[PDB]
Amino acid sequence: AHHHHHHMVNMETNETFALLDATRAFLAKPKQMLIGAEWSDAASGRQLDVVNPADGTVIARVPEADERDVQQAVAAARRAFDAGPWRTAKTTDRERLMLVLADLIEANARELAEIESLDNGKPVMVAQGLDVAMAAQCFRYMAGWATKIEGSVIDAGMPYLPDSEIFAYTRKEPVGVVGAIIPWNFPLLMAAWKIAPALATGCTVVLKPAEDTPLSALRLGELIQAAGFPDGVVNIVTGYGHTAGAALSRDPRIDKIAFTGSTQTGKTIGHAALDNMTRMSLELGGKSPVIVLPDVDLDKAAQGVANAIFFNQGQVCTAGSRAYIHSKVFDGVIERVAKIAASLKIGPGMDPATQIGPLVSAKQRERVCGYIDSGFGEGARAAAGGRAIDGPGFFVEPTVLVDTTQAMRVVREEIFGPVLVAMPFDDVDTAVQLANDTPYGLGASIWSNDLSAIHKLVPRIAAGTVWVNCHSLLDNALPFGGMKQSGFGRELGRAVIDQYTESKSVMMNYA
Amino acid sequence: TFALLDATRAFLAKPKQMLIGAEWSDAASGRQLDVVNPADGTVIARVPEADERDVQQAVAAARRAFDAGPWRTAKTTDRERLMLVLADLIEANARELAEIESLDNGKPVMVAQGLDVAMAAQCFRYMAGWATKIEGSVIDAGMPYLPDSEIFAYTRKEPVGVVGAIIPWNFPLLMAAWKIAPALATGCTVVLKPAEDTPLSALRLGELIQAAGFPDGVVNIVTGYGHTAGAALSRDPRIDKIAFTGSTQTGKTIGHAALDNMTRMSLELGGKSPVIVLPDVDLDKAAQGVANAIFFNQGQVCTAGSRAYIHSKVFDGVIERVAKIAASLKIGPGMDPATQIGPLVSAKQRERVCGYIDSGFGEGARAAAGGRAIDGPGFFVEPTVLVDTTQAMRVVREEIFGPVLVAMPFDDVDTAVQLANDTPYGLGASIWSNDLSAIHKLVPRIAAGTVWVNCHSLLDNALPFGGMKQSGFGRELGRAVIDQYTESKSVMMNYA
Ligand code: NA
Ligand code: NA
Repeated sequence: AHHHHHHMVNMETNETFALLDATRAFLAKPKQMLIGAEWSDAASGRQLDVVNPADGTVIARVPEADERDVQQAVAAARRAFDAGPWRTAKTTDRERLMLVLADLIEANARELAEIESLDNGKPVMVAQGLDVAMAAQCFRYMAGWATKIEGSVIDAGMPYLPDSEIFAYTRKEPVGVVGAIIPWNFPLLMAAWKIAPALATGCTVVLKPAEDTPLSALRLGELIQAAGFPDGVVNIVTGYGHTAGAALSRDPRIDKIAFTGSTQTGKTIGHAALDNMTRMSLELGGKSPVIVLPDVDLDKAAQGVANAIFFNQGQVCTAGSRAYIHSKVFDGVIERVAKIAASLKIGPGMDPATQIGPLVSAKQRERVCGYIDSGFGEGARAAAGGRAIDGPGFFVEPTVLVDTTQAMRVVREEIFGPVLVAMPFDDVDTAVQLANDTPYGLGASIWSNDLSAIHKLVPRIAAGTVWVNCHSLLDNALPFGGMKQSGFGRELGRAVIDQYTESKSVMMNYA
Repeated sequence: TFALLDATRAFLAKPKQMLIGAEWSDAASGRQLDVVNPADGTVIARVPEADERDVQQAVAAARRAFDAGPWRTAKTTDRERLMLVLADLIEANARELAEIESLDNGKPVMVAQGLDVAMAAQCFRYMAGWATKIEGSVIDAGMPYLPDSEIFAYTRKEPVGVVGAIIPWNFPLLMAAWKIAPALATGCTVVLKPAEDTPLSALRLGELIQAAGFPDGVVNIVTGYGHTAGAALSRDPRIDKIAFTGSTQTGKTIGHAALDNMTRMSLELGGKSPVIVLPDVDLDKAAQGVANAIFFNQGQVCTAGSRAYIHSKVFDGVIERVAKIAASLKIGPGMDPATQIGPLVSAKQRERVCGYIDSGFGEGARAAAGGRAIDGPGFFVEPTVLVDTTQAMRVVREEIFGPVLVAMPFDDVDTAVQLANDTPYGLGASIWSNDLSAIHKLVPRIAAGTVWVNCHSLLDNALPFGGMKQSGFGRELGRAVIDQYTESKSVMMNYA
């Protein structure tokens, strides 16, 4: 006889979870882009599907914008900056409107979390308590900068000019029109990170959400209108990176491009920007190390290592994807991390029991599993996990690989999924060499309670953010961004505000 | 026969070499390029013509000096002390540096001494004082999603690392100082590539850097062509930052090379800066201001006031006066104290500048002053004022980088704003007026990185300088440049 195989899948007896009425209404109605004063379809009429990654089904459709639509959005943002009421708005007007928007996000937080969970796949509880809460706080925090942007008054020596009578100062002007392109891993939160500093400084914005996760950005557009922002201050265009995204990057009428994504796509974006002398901020790839010193509590360290990689299914630019653990405690820590990994509840994001959702798309599952297979092919072994899971969602097991070396693809390359590589080290100099042995430099963490060792180590790790006894932890007051091939520029804090302004020096001879 | 210091003569006579790590060296190829005195077209020196091999060696040295030498563990006060010593050494040898600069670049020696050299010294002194005053921030993190948080969070400012610096020929020593000083203050190391037309003052500065006591490899100086040595520096993945001043076109090429390695970049590029004259001005003061704004340094200034827009009520009187000033300026060798206008830097520059003038005539512009060729040795061009120009003409749209003004009337300030901003550039601009209300209404409307009032192209080490629009991005000088030679590292400790 011939072998006959049946993959056990019952979508039919699969459990369902209640949604708010508002969430259902938003999903049911026709979706459009926000272009100037109008909600609009694409000129072509084309649309793209929005897929729930828990079950592979289509939940919505959004416009598929081409260059024509992007050019219209840019034209609107230009007009709003060059001539509308936004141009003459008081600092206090911008502050007020942003504060209203932060409250509106909070008032509609569960709905936004459900939309985000359905579209992106992440656990709804995490979307609500982290993503949506911090999106709101980002608008509130930046609102307060709107009234506090200060230039400098300079006492110029003018050493070559006798009896000089010079009055000299700097002004911080909005950079202008900002094109913002964001990834799919934190759709609402990343939208907030790009839009909020723009609004606070008096910029206008064309936002291109990721093709895989357009919905929360569209709902945020509704809240922006409800908050009272003038038309064209925020415009939102949906579509493919290779068409809509690229067109935004090449438009000579933007003044700044703000991009988060892969290093490869970031370079493409930057080369387009440069040809127009467009300013650029680039938050790019990572392969962030987690260094565990031998003085740690083993359970705390293991929970820390597990969280550092598996948070948001490893779909985090600063995911702690390489663990270097001192040889005195390596076996105990890794044994514990594997047990944690195998215990994580895998399921749909709308189930409150779920700790690990699906990946965002089939393409992402294909990439991630391809990396895992590559590791096996080079001699790595799985202490936990290792496959794709059957069924129509895009699920992958939390995976921990050991017996890896620095030469392997899984160690060198960003996987962007729930895959850890873990290796021992015998001394701190070696841990430093291993940790910096990457083209990237986005994040890193150190796990220890040893003051001397921590302070000797922090300066030696080439990363934009170094955490101690935590990882991928955010606050609106603390800037975030890359060194090395992880890009340049900073999100959040006072820093981002300065990066959405252009400094004008003024020097008056009043003699 | 204008006299030179003995020291200047000795410097000119001896073999010139590049500074590469702990060695002064010739190029691996053995090639050299000529240094020409633009007042007479004669060769006064020869310097090495570096290729990629020599640039790679300089980058390797700078890397070693940042990654492992004494410079890595130097105290903030060590960097401060050495920079202050260097500033005094520049001042102690100021006349010699001025003579070298005048012979190599062509500018009046008195201006080289009183402006370029003095301000190069002051740049090192000013930036020395930043070395002990670079501060990160301590952040009180809300952590609103984390109850009872115990988070200690701050930023560190680290040196960006190894800096490649490529500079133009128009202010050779001063631009070297601008790129090198902030690097030293922050703890960076530097590979400097001076312009092929003006290598000499940079090489002499190298000697002063050594004499000041900087560790080997902290500053390296490679001479040669932009297309070879410059390009090699820009593409080296072992630099962390590229700092470039030059044309917008070359700036883009440099930036594309940088980007492929995710090298940070600062770019100070082209300009076509407008000078706006309001109708309340003193006519003589305005005319003298318009003339200085364009003819300073023979118009070889990125922020040269190359377009004058003068209110129609006073246009005729201001331009009459400007043309008289232009025709009166003393043209001659830079070493002559009577000289007000030196030659341009090279024959190729003169060809370019005269070609622009010719182009203007071809499109219907007329010369109120100058225009006519200067016979004889040296690369001399007359101070030139063109009128009857329009915004469509090449001379109005394109950077000429010589002593050529275009001047046009306007009837109202809205029009002056439209005209002034009708350029791809945005480096500088000036307004001439004593009318407080008009000035303050206008300053915000002009899209330029520096707006001067009743002056133009005036510099101070405390006031940042740089471009908007196609004039680049990033800033030189001030507190701003210091921050641009650091990389910020956020640190967040959970001490619970
Ligand atoms: Na989706
Ligand atoms: Na020369």
